[PDB]
Amino acid sequence: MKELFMVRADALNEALAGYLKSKNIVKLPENFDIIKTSHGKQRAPSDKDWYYKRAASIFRKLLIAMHEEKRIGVKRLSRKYGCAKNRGSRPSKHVDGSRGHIRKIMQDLERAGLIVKDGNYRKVSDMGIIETGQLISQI
Amino acid sequence: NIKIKPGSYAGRVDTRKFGRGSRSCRACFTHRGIIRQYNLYLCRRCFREYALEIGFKKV
Amino acid sequence: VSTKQVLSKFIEKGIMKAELNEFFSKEFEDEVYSGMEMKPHEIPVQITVRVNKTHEVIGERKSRLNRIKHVLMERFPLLRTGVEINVEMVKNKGLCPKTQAEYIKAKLIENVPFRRAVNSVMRSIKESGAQGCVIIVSGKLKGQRARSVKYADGLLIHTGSSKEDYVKEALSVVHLKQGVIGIKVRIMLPYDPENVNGPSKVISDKIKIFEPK
Amino acid sequence: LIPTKNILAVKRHMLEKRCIVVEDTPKGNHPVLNIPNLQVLNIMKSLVSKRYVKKTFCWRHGYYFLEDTAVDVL
Amino acid sequence: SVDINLEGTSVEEIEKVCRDFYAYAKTLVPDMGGVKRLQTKKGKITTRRSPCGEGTNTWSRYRISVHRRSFSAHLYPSVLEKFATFLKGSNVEISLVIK
Amino acid sequence: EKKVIAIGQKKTAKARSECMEGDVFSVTVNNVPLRLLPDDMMASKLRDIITRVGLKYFENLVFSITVRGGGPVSKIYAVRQAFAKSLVAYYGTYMDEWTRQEIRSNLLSFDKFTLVADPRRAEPKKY
RNA sequence: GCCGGAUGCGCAGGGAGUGGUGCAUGGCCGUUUGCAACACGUGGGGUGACCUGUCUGGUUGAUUCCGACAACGCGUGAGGCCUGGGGUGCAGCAGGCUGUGCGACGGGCGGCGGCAAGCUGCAGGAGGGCAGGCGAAAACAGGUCAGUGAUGCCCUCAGAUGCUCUGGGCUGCACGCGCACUACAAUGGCGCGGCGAGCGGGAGUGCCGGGAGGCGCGGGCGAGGCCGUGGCGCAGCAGGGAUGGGGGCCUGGAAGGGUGCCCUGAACGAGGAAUUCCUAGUAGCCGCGGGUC
Ligand SMILES: [Zn+2]
Repeated sequence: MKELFMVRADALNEALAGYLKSKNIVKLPENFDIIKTSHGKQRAPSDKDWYYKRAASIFRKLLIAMHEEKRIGVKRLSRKYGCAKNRGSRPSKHVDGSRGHIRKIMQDLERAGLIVKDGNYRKVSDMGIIETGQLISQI
Repeated sequence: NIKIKPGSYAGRVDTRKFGRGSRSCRACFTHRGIIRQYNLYLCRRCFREYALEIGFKKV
Repeated sequence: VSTKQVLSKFIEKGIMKAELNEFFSKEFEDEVYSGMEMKPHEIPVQITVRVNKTHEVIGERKSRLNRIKHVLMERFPLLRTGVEINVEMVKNKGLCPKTQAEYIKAKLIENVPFRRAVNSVMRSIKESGAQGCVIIVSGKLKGQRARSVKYADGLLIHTGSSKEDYVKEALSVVHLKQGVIGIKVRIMLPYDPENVNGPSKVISDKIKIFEPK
Repeated sequence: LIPTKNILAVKRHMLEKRCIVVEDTPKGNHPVLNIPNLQVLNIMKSLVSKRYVKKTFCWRHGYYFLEDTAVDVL
Repeated sequence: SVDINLEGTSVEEIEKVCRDFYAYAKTLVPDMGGVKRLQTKKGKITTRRSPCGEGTNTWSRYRISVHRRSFSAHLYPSVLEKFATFLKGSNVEISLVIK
Repeated sequence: EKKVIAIGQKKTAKARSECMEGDVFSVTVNNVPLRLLPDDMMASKLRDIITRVGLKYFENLVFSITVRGGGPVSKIYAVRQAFAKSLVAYYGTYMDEWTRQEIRSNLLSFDKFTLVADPRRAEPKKY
């Protein structure tokens, strides 16, 4: 997927996140407005639509892992969404992301048919390939 | 209806199962400074005397 | 593929070799013990033990040598299958430092003065073709104060890669009426192209020039 | 002390072949003669005190040898 | 399908082993693969020199490194046995996989 | 058809480059085109090489640069060395050689590390 | 609690002791050293201890060398050396791997010094004091008897200074001190998106949960940060995270341990006299992994 990269990365993200919100294919949890998103974070995310903006970021990470011909799970994906925890007087150690909402945000990407599992790894499917193709045609 | 812990009058069934003191140097009977690395289980002070005899090079 | 697994099994062959060489020295303490070498990666493990006397150590016509081989089959599960030990005597008894180390230990047991002991060995080292020998005797030789008397002669290197080839050093400890005496014997080896006497590769600073004629 | 059952069980064992015992007393069931270890060391400690067998120690393990001179006595 | 795997800590010994084995393998087969050398699996132990706390932070680093070599072919099991008899005068650890 | 591979590297950042006789000049470093690089210092350190050599030498040459390892700034000098090394290696293989000597003398006088590796590695002290 | 109080006819004696003595010792290690020193053979000077050799000077990181020389020849140490690091020749094989070599010697050039040793600048070059390793003789009443089935001697051995179990302590706290950690914020902090290392190469996965965590399969990993951007906006303030409260977990037989959530939100606004470390991929900043577990 060479044409994935030939548009701007963050400009892809709200175009992707606004797609997942408009098509209603990712569903909000009950406590979405108060999730720390890691145990290293100090506040909840300030953005009201942070949940979609992450769903665009996760689906982009599965897109590039398919471009690298590599399989990615939820636990390895949380490491990409971890920050460095202010541990008080101790040195600030890197901690992992919150796995719980990442698992549900990928299950909604299975319901839309974007992400189809291959063995024990979920992979991007042809439906995810096509629907990105109209998006990056428009960016 | 609680589980009663199998073992002594106190809780533990078998001591020398955990921590420093379950393990020892395999040469000099000590609990001080065992190299468990690479499954050696001989102490710091013995490992100098036997190092190149194992095949370790200083280098 | 694990790098932790491969290193662990090789030193497992190593850690028994350290125990076995430690065992043989306590086993053949009445004899001279000159070290051992092991070939363990075959299905028969071949143990070569170096003792100055060959006919005594094998013992009642292969009896005690199999008797000590029997308990070594029991102790080490690593290649419990096949072990064979066979003794050899050192070619030059002077050039092995442990052979000279246990020699003066026997002299100090017999209350022989160490000065008479130490010139007896360093003469016998020099007449056996070795290049240099230092003898370090540490302990309460005269009186309660302990001195480290250090006899030396000849070329003995201390630094270089040639150190691990050319000097072979020994340590034997003596327990007496008075206390503990440790006797270090470090001996330089003569260069010989056949390795029965010394290292095959020369010391790196030495060079040879051919002749123009 | 200890019953004569496992006393002579290792004593009859020594007449054919030599046994070695670790000093691991909380370890039970010696690999050859499955008897508690602090039993079997104490009688061989009696055997060296009666000067029958010879004991060689190396790395937590005692290598006990009965030399042939005392064999025909027993 | 034979996988001749051999591992050794000394390199001047394990290169004499692969040289005489390749002198033995070219007598047998010309489709024999060349000697491939896998990653030298190396390990280090860092240790304080003093048996007490009187000195400076004097740390002695000891190292072990085992060198791996491999051979791959598809031969007869009688040839595998005469290969096996050939590599027992060598102190290199030998293990074979027939898959 | 025509394709060369040259590598440049900083501290532990290694960078391959592939120069081909494509339709129009393009530099897609790490599968990302030069105009859309998020790091502008990555882009400008490529662009001043094009400014030094001049755009007429990059007429049809497509550079698909990949980089891995190292940090952010050592990735800049990894590809900057690899971009110039693959440029001169294309002229040495597929074009006339006296221009390649003309280009190499231009870059070496410009900056030494454009065409040769910086030997300066992370050399850590002991305790 | 238990007797590893064996054994020789209650005694003898062995054995044990993290009991004492490192000022009785071995070994090892530290320090002199981050040094450049040490010594012999023979000869000479002196009655002799000693001196020369081992030096006026120059030089070198080096008693390294040039040189003059009653010294001449040697030897350790220094160097040479060994390992890693960069450059590429060949060979073999498949975050590429590992064999074999080459490549730098201060060689070339210029100027000083000229039996010169060498110093210094430049060119060429991947590289012109790279980082380690071994490391002389002599010492020290350096440290270790608490690494030791290394140990002399002294003391203890049944109401034990033995072993083991349980609980407590080694974590007590008006106080003095060493080394570090996190800071005092805007060159910052917080929230998202984007890009992201090396040593080490075993681990991810699916599901539940807000997090910690859990469960079930199971050949298998990547950081602070930086960039973009939103908020705060000089405030003891969204700086700082000390202390404390309530809840959830993990490990373990057992929490004073660790982790997670909420809340409380201390001193600290640049630190006295003093004082440490450091010359390039270095200091510093910044995390990560391993030993311990
Ligand atoms: Zn030990």
